[PDB]
Amino acid sequence: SVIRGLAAVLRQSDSDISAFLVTAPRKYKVYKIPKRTTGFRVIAQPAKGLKDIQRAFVQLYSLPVHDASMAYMKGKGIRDNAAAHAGNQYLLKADLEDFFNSITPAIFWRCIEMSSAQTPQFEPQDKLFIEKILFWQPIKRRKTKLILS
DNA sequence: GGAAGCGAAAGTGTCGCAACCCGAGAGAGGAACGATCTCGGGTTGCGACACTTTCGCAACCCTTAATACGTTC
Repeated sequence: SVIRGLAAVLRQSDSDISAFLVTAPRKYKVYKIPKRTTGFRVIAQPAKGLKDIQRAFVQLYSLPVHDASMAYMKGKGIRDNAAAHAGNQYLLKADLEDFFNSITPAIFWRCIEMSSAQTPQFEPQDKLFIEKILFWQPIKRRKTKLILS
């Protein structure tokens, strides 16, 4: 079903989408970006074909997002984030470790199952394709380690 | 995650030393042998340290990226 939706959006055949997705988790280019002081960050960008599929997926399936989430939100950003705290005198900042690379298929599906707001329901057959759309395989030899990039 | 080379941390084995034991031997006193002291070889326990093993730092960026200027993750 996910395949049919994507094929319709991308004006491609179900077969060519399915075929592409087989090794989609390996279709990433890895490069380095300089940090502002010393050193580098390592970035993995999906190939163009995969990016198109990923964008289509996000368009087709609306997932809930809390109002306190300020990043990657349409019509919001760093100004709104800062403004929320500008009237208060005391401040605390905390950070999550390896945030993106900590999110695995297991976490994702758990969140879908747990979700208090309404989530899209996926057929079990589609779950494998969704994992291939959304998660990167950093280690060629280890097919079992899939993480967000 | 983890190349290749490297050294920290921790456990095990080796080995040289010191203390001790033992029998051999030259021979003090004056005839009756063998008092006392030292040589030389061996055994044992100890502990400092050499050897051995394991872990873990982080190269590389996978065929697969885009390029108007900034900011944030």
